[PDB]
Amino acid sequence: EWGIELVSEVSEAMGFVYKEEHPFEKRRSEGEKIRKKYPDRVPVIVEKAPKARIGDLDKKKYLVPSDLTVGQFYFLIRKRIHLRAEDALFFFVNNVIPPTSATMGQLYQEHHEEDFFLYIAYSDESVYG
Repeated sequence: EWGIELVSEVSEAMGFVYKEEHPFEKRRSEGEKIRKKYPDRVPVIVEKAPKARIGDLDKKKYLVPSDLTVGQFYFLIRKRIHLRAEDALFFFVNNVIPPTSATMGQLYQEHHEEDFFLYIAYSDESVYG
């Protein structure tokens, strides 16, 4: 069908403040608890890519409906950081841009870390930096 695919090397260069600030076992305990308490949501850490010149998100554990699509989540985040619909926004999970049609639950199952969080970096540019 000759659709566009934004490819990239899988990599883990992004330092998430949530990870820097909490030891793995604390994160894992919390992630496990959250998954049990809110079984129709997935826990997501969302942080701006280092060189991105756009607004920052509040430091929260974002509990996202599992059936929300990635495309919908883009709009949710645009609203939080006061980006227009016409403004570029890209998500990276281990340096790779996820498909907009995936649900957040699918994305979570594919990519959550061993602490039971999903980690998403965001940028205004399509290549992480």
